[PDB]
Amino acid sequence: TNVYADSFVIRGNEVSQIAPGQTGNIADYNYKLPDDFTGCVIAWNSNKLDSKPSGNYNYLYRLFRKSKLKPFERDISTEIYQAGNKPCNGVAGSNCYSPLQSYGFRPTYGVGHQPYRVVVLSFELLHAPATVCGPKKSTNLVKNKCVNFNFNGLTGTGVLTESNKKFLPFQQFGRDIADTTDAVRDPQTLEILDITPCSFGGVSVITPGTNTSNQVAVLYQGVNCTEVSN
Amino acid sequence: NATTFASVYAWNRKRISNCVADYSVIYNFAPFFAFKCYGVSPTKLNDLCFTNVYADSFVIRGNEVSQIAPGQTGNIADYNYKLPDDFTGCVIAWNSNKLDSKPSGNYNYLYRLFRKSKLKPFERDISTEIYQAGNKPCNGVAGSNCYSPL
Amino acid sequence: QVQLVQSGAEVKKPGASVKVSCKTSGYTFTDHYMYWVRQAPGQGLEWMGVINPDAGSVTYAQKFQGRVTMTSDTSTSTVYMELSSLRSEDTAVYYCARDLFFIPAANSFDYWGQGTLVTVSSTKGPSVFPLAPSSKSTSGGTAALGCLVKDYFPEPVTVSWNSGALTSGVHTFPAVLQSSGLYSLSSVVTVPSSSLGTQTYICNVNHKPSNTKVDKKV
Amino acid sequence: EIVLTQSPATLSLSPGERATLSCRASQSVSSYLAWYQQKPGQAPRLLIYDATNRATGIPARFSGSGSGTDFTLTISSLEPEDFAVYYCQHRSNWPRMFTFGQGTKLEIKRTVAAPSVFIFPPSDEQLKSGTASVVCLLNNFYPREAKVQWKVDNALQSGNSQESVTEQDSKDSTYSLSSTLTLSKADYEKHKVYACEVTHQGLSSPVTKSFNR
Amino acid sequence: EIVLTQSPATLSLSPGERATLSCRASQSVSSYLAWYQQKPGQAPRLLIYDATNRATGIPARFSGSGSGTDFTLTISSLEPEDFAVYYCQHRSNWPRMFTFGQGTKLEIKRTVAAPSVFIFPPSDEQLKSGTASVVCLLNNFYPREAKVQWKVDNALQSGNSQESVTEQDSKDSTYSLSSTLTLSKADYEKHKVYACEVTHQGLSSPVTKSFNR
Repeated sequence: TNVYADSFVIRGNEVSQIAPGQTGNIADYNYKLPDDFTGCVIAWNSNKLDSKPSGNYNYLYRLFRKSKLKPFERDISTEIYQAGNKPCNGVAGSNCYSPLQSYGFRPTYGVGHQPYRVVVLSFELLHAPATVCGPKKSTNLVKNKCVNFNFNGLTGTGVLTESNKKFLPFQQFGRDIADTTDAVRDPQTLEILDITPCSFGGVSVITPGTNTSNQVAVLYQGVNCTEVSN
Repeated sequence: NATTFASVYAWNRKRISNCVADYSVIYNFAPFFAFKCYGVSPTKLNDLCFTNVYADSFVIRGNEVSQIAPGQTGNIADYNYKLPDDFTGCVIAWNSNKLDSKPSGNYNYLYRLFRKSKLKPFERDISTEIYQAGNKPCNGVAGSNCYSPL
Repeated sequence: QVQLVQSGAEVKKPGASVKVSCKTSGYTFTDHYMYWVRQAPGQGLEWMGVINPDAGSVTYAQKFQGRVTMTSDTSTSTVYMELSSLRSEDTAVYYCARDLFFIPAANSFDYWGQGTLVTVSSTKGPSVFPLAPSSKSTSGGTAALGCLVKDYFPEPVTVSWNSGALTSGVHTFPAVLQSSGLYSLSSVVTVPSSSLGTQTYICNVNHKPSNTKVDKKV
Repeated sequence: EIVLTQSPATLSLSPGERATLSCRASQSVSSYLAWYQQKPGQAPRLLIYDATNRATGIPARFSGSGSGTDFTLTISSLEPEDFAVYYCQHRSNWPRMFTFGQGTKLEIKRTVAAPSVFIFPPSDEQLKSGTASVVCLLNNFYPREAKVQWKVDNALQSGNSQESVTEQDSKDSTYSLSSTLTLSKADYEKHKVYACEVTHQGLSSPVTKSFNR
Repeated sequence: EIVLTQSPATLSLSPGERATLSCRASQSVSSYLAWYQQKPGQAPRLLIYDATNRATGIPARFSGSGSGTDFTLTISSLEPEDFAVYYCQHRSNWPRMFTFGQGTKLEIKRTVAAPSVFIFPPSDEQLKSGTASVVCLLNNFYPREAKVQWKVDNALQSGNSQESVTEQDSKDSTYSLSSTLTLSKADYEKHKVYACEVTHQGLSSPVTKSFNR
């Protein structure tokens, strides 16, 4: 019905911390996935885009929190965290700490401390109206082999081969004088496959006479010995 | 001239054969309200000696009588009784409100609503498999969305 | 503070549709799911069903499955529920419940509303009748006086004695649905036998839907 | 569907002791279960969710546990504000099929009080007190398990009697029961003796109150 | 065809004053209109024809006028023999489709009398036949606004009762109404009418005549 795409950059050693049923320092006080996450953990390395030879004050990790975060909780507040018996109404004291800290991603750091971009696709499985259109069917084209074809509604059986029919740039059906629906243009691509009959003919049984013998031979009129003894 | 009649999903077909049937006494049994002889004619049923005379009986609603026709679709025409396109016979129907209607309602006549497919001509199914209307497996218990087909 | 306000009372007729709203407050109506649960008198919670505040991606229950429409609205942050073709078994108190999780997941119900007593029948006015005990009904030195109200469908009646001055020993029985489709209950009070004839006892019956007030002297 | 069934359905205990109400299922719902609490006259509140952790705004006396297909609530100490009805609900992941059970009522343990049986004859000047509504009063009783019998001229009557039971009073922890036998004026004037038989656990013998018209 | 519609449909005035009853149309019927007068118990008489001139055998008090699509009758002085129902009819030339309206009743203006409320229980002779009819009487009232409510043991029975209203009496200019609730003997034995609610303009409060069967 609706997939929620949530993108965020994390450290290089916490790629597996964001998983169903995992107690991590960036998985409990931050974006948490529940035990019923029906999505994916698609992620990749970004040591080329998010890397910069500087202090890297772009990202943080939000460790200092008063309580555990609910799943899919986005806390935008910047209040001063209080550990205990030390209220800080002004600036953060010795016991009070800021809920943000620079995430230094140095380019010389190896695997484990590199910037990784992780995006989880929250697949909602609520019984509701699905896609406005519906699953598009798609099958690879087979060439020289009789296949029943239904392209954009041009239903018919035949061998779909490669054609030198440079179609004027706007047509699709392609018929003949005897009104046979020959060449058809690929609905998807701009290829033109001319159709042919599905190798039909006539069976003729040569018999020298039942009085003489019983060995007979069959003649398939109009067959190149490819569509099915000497 | 019977009193006990099954529902529409049941037929109780009695094969009348091996005996010389006369179609002239059926007009004196009870006043009928519908006489649809497809393929045959009511006037010439006497001289015609057919091989097998199948006789089924079932109770149906008044608004559902028009669905009993060769090559007809409907709720009681595709899931309860499918007549073939080459049907050669008569259709006898008559109202029985004076015998099958009690003041508190009679719930002894059952009809099948909808299946995964349509019934073929001349088929009878008495299976009571509870229908599954949804995506959740129903373990043979009538619940919220697991409705009985009858 | 998050407080889900719902509607009040709502009477209907067989084969209709009732529109009940439950406005949200305190929290941003974009992140938390909501559920609509039914509580029948004497029974328990029956049907689930979630409505998305963002879009029309909702999920009705399995018992109804087609006769209930739960819409969404981000303008005034208020949900709607329109059950169609109400029968004699749909009369109950509908509630609106939130969730402790966000949009994707859903664990349980945390924040509930206040309820909406929906009933399906014809309404009328009450009729009060005095309940006088016999001379041989005085056992243990005590006597009971009561008043039997009848023929009223809605039951918000609070039968008070002496305009609320008499509260000790007062027992108000729940309303019972009679065969004619109208509720009726009795309210009795236990008084000593020495007070019989000396103190005047008047039962105050007030029915707000019909605006009927009848004071019956016992 | 998962038929959540509760075996006791009536947990009669005393305030101060510990309680254990069970709500079992069939499918593995070890991590998929919620516990509610519905008090009479308001909306059900969340008691324990996820069946393993504590909810918000819940006192420390409520402690839930269980795993597999057998769960139970372990209350530390019962309080007067704790006597209510509790339910159970599992959370199916793919299909939205949140179902409930039947509910377990928490009673207060006291002594077995005898029901005060009272009968009221239909008053005059108002026809038989609302079409022959004979009221038989049953007040001050603890174990609600008594059936009311109506005898008209030594003949047992059934089907025309309606019973109304109040909730448990917070003062004496007793109940009230009123039986209403609905009849007609002709049936009232055709008979003479009307008796109300009360059989209760606190009564050593059935108490029958009758009056002559 | 031309839907002749009359807006007032009830012209309550006093004998001696002037009256103006309107009967409009759509098509140009300035010279195509007729006026009748139907007294209760006889045949309608011709009052004014052609809508401009006077008819034969008509007193000088009847004066008609009007042109275009708005017509009205101008009575000089009302008389006791003038209180009746008047109609209007146009004369189409080519399609002979002479249509009429609805009629306007001419009342007598007097004081607002209070309806005398009486109720009659069914006799035993009728109860022996298996039927029970409770008649509630409403006599002597000036405006005809006496709706009757039947609540058999406080249960609305709208539809099961038949009302009969007499014509305006020439002696006191009052009306009479009889409400008869037809029920079966079994219903009269099991239930009780007990109520005949009368709500009229002349009554400050709805008078509900109650009795015991």
